[PDB]
Amino acid sequence: VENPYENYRIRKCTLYYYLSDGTIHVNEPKIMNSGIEQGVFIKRQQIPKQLNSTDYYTWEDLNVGININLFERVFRIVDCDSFTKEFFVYMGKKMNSPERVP
Amino acid sequence: VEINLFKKYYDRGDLPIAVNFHGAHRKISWKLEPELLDYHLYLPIFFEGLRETEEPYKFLADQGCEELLARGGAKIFAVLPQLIIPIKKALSTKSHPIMCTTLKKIQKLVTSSDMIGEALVPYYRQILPVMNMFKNKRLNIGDHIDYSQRKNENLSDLIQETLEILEKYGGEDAYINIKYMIPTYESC
Amino acid sequence: SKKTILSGFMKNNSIVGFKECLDSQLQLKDSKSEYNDKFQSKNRIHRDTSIFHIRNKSQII
Amino acid sequence: MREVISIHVGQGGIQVGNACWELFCLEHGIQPDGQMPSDKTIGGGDDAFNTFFSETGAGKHVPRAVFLDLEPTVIDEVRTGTYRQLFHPEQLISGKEDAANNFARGHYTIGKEIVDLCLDRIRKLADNCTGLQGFLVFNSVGGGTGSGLGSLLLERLSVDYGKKSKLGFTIYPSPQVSTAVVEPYNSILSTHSLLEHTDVAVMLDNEAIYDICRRNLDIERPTYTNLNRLIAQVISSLTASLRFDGALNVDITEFQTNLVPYPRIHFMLSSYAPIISAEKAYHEQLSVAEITNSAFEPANMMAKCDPRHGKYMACSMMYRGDVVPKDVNASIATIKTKRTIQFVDWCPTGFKVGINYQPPTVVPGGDLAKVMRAVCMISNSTAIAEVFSRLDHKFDLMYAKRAFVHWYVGEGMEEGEFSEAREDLAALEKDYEEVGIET
Amino acid sequence: MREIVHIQGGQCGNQIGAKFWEVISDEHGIDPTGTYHGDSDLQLERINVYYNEATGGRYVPRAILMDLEPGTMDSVRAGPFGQLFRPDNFVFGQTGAGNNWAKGHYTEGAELIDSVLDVVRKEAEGCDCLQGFQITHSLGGGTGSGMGTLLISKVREEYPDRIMETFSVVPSPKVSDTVVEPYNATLSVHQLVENADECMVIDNEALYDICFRTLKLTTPTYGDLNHLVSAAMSGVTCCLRFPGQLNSDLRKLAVNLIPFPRLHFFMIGFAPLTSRGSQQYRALTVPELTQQMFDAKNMMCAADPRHGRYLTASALFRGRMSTKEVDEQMLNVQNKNSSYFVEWIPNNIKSSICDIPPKGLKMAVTFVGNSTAIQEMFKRVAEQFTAMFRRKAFLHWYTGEGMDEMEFTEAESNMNDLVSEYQQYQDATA
Ligand SMILES: Nc1nc2c(ncn2[C@@H]2O[C@H](COP(=O)(O)OP(=O)(O)OP(=O)(O)O)[C@@H](O)[C@H]2O)c(=O)[nH]1
Ligand SMILES: Nc1nc2c(ncn2[C@@H]2O[C@H](COP(=O)(O)OP(=O)(O)O)[C@@H](O)[C@H]2O)c(=O)[nH]1
Ligand SMILES: [Mg+2]
Repeated sequence: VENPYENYRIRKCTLYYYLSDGTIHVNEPKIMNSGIEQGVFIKRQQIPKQLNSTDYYTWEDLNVGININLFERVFRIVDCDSFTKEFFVYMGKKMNSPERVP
Repeated sequence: VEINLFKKYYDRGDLPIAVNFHGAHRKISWKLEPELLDYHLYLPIFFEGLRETEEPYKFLADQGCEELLARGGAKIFAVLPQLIIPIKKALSTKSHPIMCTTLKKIQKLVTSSDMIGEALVPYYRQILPVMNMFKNKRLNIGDHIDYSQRKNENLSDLIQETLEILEKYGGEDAYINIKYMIPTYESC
Repeated sequence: SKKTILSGFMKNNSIVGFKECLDSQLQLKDSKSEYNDKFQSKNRIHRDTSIFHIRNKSQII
Repeated sequence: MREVISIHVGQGGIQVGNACWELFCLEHGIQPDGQMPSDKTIGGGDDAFNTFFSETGAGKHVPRAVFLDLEPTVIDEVRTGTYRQLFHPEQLISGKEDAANNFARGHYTIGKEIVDLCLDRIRKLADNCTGLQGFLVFNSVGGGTGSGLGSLLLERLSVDYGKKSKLGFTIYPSPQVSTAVVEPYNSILSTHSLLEHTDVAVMLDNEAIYDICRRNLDIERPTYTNLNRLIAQVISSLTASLRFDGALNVDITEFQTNLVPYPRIHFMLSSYAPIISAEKAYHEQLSVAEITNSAFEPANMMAKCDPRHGKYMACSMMYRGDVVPKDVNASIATIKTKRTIQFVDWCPTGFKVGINYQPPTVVPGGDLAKVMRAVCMISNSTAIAEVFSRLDHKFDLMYAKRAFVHWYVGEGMEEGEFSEAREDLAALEKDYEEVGIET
Repeated sequence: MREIVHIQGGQCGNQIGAKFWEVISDEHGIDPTGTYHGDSDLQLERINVYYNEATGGRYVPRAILMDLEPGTMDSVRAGPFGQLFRPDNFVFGQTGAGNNWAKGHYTEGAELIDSVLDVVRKEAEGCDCLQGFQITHSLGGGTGSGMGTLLISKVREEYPDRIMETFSVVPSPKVSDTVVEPYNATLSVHQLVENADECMVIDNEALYDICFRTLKLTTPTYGDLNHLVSAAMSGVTCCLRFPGQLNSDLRKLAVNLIPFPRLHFFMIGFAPLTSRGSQQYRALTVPELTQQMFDAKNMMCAADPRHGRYLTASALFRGRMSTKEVDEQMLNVQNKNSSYFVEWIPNNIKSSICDIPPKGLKMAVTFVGNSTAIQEMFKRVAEQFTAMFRRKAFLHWYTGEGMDEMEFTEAESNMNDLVSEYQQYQDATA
């Protein structure tokens, strides 16, 4: 609101999904001259679909170009690692066309 | 401690005290006079000896400690901080004659030299709680005379007198400190 | 796939017995309090005097 | 041209004041918005509201009440309630910090900063009044702010106005049921404060009304609102003669001429009848004789005291309904006849009787039903000394070794004030014992 | 109005807050982004007690996070609801305390505390009407037991008339995780007794016992234990945020519970607690609420309450309920157990009612009891402390940082004196 140049900011962060136990990790890389305490955003833990629920995420619930609800926040997944592409084509799960970040 | 400090310091043999009493009841003669004596090395031991329960150590320590307090002079002020632990533990020994004797010793300490009450004021927390429990306890014989005040074992009256004399010398903050520590105390 | 999906990430970071309590005990409306049960009812100049005497043994609670 | 001013202090005072003000509005036909409806009129005559309300010139009315508190929770709740449009919104005085059951806090630390505003409001309200009858003051005694503020207000008023009559409707702590642990201290201090400053005090403890609600209303899980409704009905029965036509009217000034034999003894205990539900009330006669017998039945006393343990000094009792003076006199004859009720020797007759024509009103959604005849009785009797004795013993147990005393010492009150209240209650006990002996 | 700020330090207190804050947020309907999505209008009326307003309409907890090692706070930030905290209030060191009370109270903490003192001063000055402060810490750890205690002393020096609250997790001798626990526990309690206005003691061992016996759950965890502590904390101040028959704030509890200034160590408990299987079958009534209130196994402490006599008890109820049955049950509990209640305080129970239930419960109860049963806790702590100190074991690390053994001796003397004075009123008779 008070920033003269900007009215809406964009935070970029990377997502890891461990295949050993289905746990999820989120962290945002540091950017110079940002003035934001940037580091780990979500600990290594399972994340339920909704708050106060026991229904967790699985690997088939993740895709590119989609919105994901993490603790009432809505992330937009825009791009995926190359290794994930081979993993998903091996498992038989299709992907959509990845775009670039606004 | 397994063995009393005054015991292992008397069989030590370096005491300048010797009873050798030829008088009314008892007395003690000293091979060293106090102005040569160093109080730092001795007064903590003498106050420690008050805890002892078996003869002749009680009488020896009592007489030595009281005469040190009487004729020490200004030197008592310097050795004040070290004396707090023995007087606390002797009071905690919860024995009635030991409390009576140490109670008299505290009185004579406070009245012995000037400018010591204020220095002792920070230290009520160590010494008052033991007196707190037994302030309430007292004898109620009724109408009859009590013949026993010749010697002083009435713990309630003695502690009340000690609080009075203590407050008379402590200063302004002494009253609030002692009221904080013991609730039933009453202003004088 | 019975008890060896287990690991340190998943097991400790999962609350066990203190998640949402079971239903049929959730049923209170937080906004609805006293002085509003009665003093915030409505009030009316003329009361409704109709009273019913059911032929049923009154339930005990 | 006759009016009274109502003062509420403490959370209990507010929770009984709102209850009685609902009853007053329903009885006078005033909508909760404060406006009398253009149509649908239920109240004949004029200036009937003038006892408790004052005309704004065109339309609604404002009550002659003031609310005092130091904790804003209940004040905010009432200002958010449906009676928001009714009260003047700057006579609901609210503080910032609660006294937290500490009488010293409410009498010496934070009440002194609110007392000036309260007295200014009192002067402003009294200036409108022209035929001021007196003040009613409501406060639960087992609370720090209630007790301290009540004491301070009575102290200021007794010197500001002088001879104006004041009535304190105190709720003393129950014999063994209690909500707090420090309440004996502030109760004793407050009674010492108000003894030499209140003209009439009413006993309103909790166990008695609890047992009344259990036995008669057949309610096993009652709440404070039903209690407050009972006290509200008592207030209405007390003051209905002041503003409503009757065969034998009784004024508030006609209490300090009938019920206080000596200046010291001005604590009275009440009773009210009938207490019966609409599922139950309609099979009996509800006749004057049986209702006045239930009135003097000892288990129906409004306060937990046994009248059989002492003599009766005076009894002022008011009927409202279609009662007949012959019937009332016949019933008083039987009451004087009966065995277990005996009066003090130097009082040949001890009854004051009042009669009022219109029956008491009922609150919708309440507990009570509608009856022609209701009796509200106020008695001064020698039996009241037992509560003073037991609270004295409870105070003694804690003061024996000076427990809880430093939280009162640290708020500016000296040490010796407690013993002043102690000796005052001892003197009161000796006074009761001395008066109670025959000649 | 009459609001409370939050200050927590050490990894233990950080984990405590890491649950307490989303407990409060779920009670008040606050989303992890700080935007209100609640249902009841009462959820915002007293929102000023714990939350400050920011531009854009969001709310921020008024919590101050301190630690001498940054890993714990960097982990709690990634936790759920971790973004609520303002990044300004985080204060952390770069060295760590090494579980060393001397190093966390003399060398590093004294230097570091300037910034956290400035920020807490700013927070206290900002609020309209300060009621008091609350701290959560464990006495088995160096940085906690040192910095928290020095902070308590500093804050008390500047705000003598405010409320000071502390939730202390004291080290039990059975489930011990650190060799040097007795030293810092004793040194900490010495300072805490003369500064804290009220302290509530919690044991991990009692937490495990409750989880294993009452809940009958297979895998207890620090999450469950922290949730216990969080519910217990919220129950104390819920009636301050919500209306009731008898609202009772911290000052009222303090007046009604503490007979003498040096006795402000309480034990707490929560009801009801039932297993998942039997949660449906039980029918919530005030009688079972009270019998689980006063049950010995339900208390949050390893101290046995029937080994001593209650100085006083206090209960805070949540939910719509009639007062007659409440106080009648209280009277019945007194008449049935007169032997455990001290005789020179008649009617030594306070009862308070709050109309708003916790999220999802028909009725709830928080109990706080001051009794003589806590003497044995200090007894075993002092026993272990003196067993270690007689040989001067582990003492050089502490004495190499400017403090001497006279401090330990005086701390032990004061600690034992507190034990004796606390035992005194147990045997007092009228
Ligand atoms: N009859 C009746 N008595 C009440 C009610 N509420 C509180 N009380 C009485 O008030 C006493 C305690 O004082 P409170 O009125 O609750 O509080 P207070 O007088 O404002 O004093 P503080 O608590 O410091 O604010 C209790 O012992 C109750 O007996 C009520 O709704 N009805
Ligand atoms: N309740 C609870 N206790 C914990 C948790 N983590 C550690 N503890 C306890 O804290 C103690 C160690 O405290 P410590 O880390 O030295 O405190 P610090 O020095 O302030 O960081 C251990 O004995 C544990 O029992 C937790 O997540 N919850
Ligand atoms: Mg209050």
